[PDB]
Amino acid sequence: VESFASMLRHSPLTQLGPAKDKLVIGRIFHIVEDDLYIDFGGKFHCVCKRPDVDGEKYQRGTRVRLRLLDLELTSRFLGGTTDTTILEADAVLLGLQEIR
Amino acid sequence: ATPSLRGRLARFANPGKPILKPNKPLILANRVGNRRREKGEATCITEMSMMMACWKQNEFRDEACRKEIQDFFDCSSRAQEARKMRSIQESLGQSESLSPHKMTKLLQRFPNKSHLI
Amino acid sequence: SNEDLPVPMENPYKEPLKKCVLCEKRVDYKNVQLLSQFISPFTGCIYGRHITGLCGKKQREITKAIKRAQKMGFMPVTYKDPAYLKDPRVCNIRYRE
Amino acid sequence: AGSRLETVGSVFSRTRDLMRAGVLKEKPLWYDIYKAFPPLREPVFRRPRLRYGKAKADIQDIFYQEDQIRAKFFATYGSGQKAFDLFNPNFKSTCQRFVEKYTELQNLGETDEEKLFVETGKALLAEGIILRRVRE
Amino acid sequence: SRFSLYPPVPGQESSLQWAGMKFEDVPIAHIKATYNNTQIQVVSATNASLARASCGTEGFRNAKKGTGIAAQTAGIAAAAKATGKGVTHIRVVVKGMGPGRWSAIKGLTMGGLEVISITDNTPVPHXGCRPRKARRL
Amino acid sequence: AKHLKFIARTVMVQEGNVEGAYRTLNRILTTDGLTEVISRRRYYEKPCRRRQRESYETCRRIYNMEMARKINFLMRKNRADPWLGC
Amino acid sequence: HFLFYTGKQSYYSLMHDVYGKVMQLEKHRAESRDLIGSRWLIKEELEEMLVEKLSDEDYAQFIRLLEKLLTLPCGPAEEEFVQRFRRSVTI
RNA sequence: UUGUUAGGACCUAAACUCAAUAACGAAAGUAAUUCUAGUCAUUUAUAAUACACGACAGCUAAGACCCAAACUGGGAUUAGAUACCCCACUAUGCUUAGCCAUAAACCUAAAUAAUUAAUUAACAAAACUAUUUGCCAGAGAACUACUAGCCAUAGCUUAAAACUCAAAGGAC
Ligand code: FES
Ligand SMILES: [K+]
Ligand SMILES: [Mg+2]
Ligand SMILES: [Mg+2]
Ligand SMILES: [Mg+2]
Ligand SMILES: [Mg+2]
Ligand SMILES: [Mg+2]
Ligand SMILES: [Mg+2]
Ligand SMILES: [Mg+2]
Ligand SMILES: [Mg+2]
Ligand SMILES: [Mg+2]
Ligand SMILES: [Mg+2]
Ligand SMILES: [Mg+2]
Ligand SMILES: [Mg+2]
Repeated sequence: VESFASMLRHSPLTQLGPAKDKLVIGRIFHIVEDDLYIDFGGKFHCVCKRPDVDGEKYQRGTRVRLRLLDLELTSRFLGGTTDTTILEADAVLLGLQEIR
Repeated sequence: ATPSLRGRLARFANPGKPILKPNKPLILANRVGNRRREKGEATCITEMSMMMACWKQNEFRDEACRKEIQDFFDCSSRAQEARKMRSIQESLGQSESLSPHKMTKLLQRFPNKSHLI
Repeated sequence: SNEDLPVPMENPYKEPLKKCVLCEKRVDYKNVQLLSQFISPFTGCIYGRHITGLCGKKQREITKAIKRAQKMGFMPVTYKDPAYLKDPRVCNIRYRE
Repeated sequence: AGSRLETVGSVFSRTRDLMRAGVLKEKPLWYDIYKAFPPLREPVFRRPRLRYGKAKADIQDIFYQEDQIRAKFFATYGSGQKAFDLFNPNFKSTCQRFVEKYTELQNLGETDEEKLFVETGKALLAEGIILRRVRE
Repeated sequence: SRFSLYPPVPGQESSLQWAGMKFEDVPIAHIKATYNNTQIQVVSATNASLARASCGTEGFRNAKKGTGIAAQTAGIAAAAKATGKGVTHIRVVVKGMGPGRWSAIKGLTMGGLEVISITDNTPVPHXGCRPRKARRL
Repeated sequence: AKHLKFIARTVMVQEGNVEGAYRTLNRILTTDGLTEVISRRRYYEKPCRRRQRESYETCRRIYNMEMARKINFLMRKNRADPWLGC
Repeated sequence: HFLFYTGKQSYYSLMHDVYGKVMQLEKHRAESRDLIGSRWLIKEELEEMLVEKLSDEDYAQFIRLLEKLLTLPCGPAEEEFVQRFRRSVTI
């Protein structure tokens, strides 16, 4: 049985390295009006806006392309003892993935 | 970039004399202040002066200043609708930004904690 | 024990530190063209480090050079020389709306 | 009648005490289960405190040896134009193939990092992968 | 191919002329706007007096002498004397930060003078004379 | 006094928008801090009072600027409720 | 009832059903005015159906969830469901 | 008198912006420019009856004087107004020597070396160990009386008792 240490070393997330300005594939699982909730394989989903072009194409289950920025949006503020987190990830929707 | 707060307050770490002496603790509150009311500016002030200017020459006789009197009504008639239309729509929409009440409720969904959980 | 355990080391991906627009350059009082890029075109006032974007060290070098140049008959005090009104803009500021 | 003091002892110790006291006449149903299969740590209250002075945490930064190679690859070529798929458990990215080849050459005995980086680029070029040396 | 807020540079060649006059030649309107009285003087580019006015000379007195409408009247009066003397374009150097700082320039516009530029010469000492003590209220 | 006249604090009127020229002139003097300087030079501020004021303004700027960050940091999470009804 | 410890087992049991209906309509994918001259039941009427007491905030949330159901594509089962909470206005 | 002066003289006084900076100095204090002189190694803590300093105000002699300004005079306000507001003007703030040695001289937190768990009287700027010196022992009487020292003479440091009370005080 593979060890947890081995699993982590060869994990896709460990291979990604820093997540800033990386390209990843996500999946839309929830849509509220023109807001798309996209799972890109991380801890937290991201929330993007439906593009004007090919808006109807972005339906639930649609795999898309993204440019990650943060896996979790967090920041300590003046007088805080802990980082405030919004339980959300940061990414830029680039467009649909070609099925090919 | 927020100013530096290192070596400003009077503390047992700081070797030198303090720079900043805050009246109140420097901890972000979970509310925003109530924005103080803003008032507008006089509308049709120029057109009123023109009307009044003509009267002075013509002994306050409306016969001479018939055209100017109609311009004063025109500006007031436009502004009358403008104040009506803008209060009904723009103020209700609050589209551009949040109000103090709406902002504070969002600041309370992710509140600042100066104490350990 | 385990070959796959992580190895202590310094961060390989650590990002480089940002430098100021005058990092490792010589600020001279006689270079009035460069000094004029950090004053106001209308009043000639020195900009603060939240406008020039300089570090503490280079901000003080520019301040000490503008005053020396202004005091030694090289630079005007109440405005920016009209010659340098066309030079590159390196200060975050907009008088016009 | 109970022990609503959750900062002294634990639910098990306070339940043990209430039975010794004489107030609780019937064992709770969860009691014997805890006695036979207790948790690893006793659930006792501890007030969180800040660290002060030179006290520091004990968390190891996770850096494998491949990161030295991966850091150079991202700085020289950026992220592979092919998009990462983090849903496939066995996904092989353009960078991970670079690191697999760089390791293979290093096993042969090449000792110069410059030699291993330009040779690996040539091998992937033969494979047909499109590596763009984007300084931008 | 755009307008320049910055004034022409003295000692250079420019294409900007007003009424067949260069920038250095256009007469200057000196407005001293204080917190009590707003004075106005118009001079030729050789520093020769052409018009003079102020809220006081118009006839305002005490607290009325320091209102916006009082300076507006003074500017219109200064324009009339200057317009008679042969002045159509003025360079407005407005000293002072009082109530009739803008009103005096607005009166000059109402009086038939064409402002081509606005300078500010409010005294700003660089360290100078100790000001009078703060008033308690 | 020894400098050249009409270069400093001078604006040019564009197509007869004298009010715009005045409004730009004031924006310059306010942005450059001359307005506050002349305002505070009417009377004398005592050295202890000046230091108390600068400490106050710096602490306010620090608070206001940081408060803006939290507002902008949470601006994105203000969206339609995805989990309405639960 | 599995929601006994909520304190409003019947209000939350109803809000559980309507939220599950909404999810299937949203996952699975015409004019919505199938019924006209009707009103949503008042809080007093809802309280009687649930045989429990509600707050004004509890009523307001229930209506918003029911409206969202109407917005979405509705099979005849949903139309019968929302009908239960629509009272024919005796204009 | 006033406004303008790309006119002349003066070099009195004070140092905008930079400074959203936080450096230097034992403290007091110190930020216009230039140059000269210049801070530096005692293991560390610990000192008076000695030595050297010490904001502001004040004193002595001679100068300076733009502006500010106790006092004083005039105007107003008020029942009165020895005030708050307005005007004028002096001691004084400046320089050269000497004196005086006091501040909420307080960052109300002595200095030094640690420690951050075995740890909330309240509030403030988290708790706490060791070392050495100084200081405190209910409030008022009392920054007083007397004594001695001092360039100080309506002064500074040093500093009681009688007598009175059953509280005073701190935080909430
Ligand atoms: S950041 Fe290097 S000198 Fe400014
Ligand atoms: K203090
Ligand atoms: Mg306080
Ligand atoms: Mg004169
Ligand atoms: Mg002169
Ligand atoms: Mg030297
Ligand atoms: Mg009197
Ligand atoms: Mg004198
Ligand atoms: Mg003296
Ligand atoms: Mg003392
Ligand atoms: Mg002090
Ligand atoms: Mg005393
Ligand atoms: Mg005494
Ligand atoms: Mg004595």
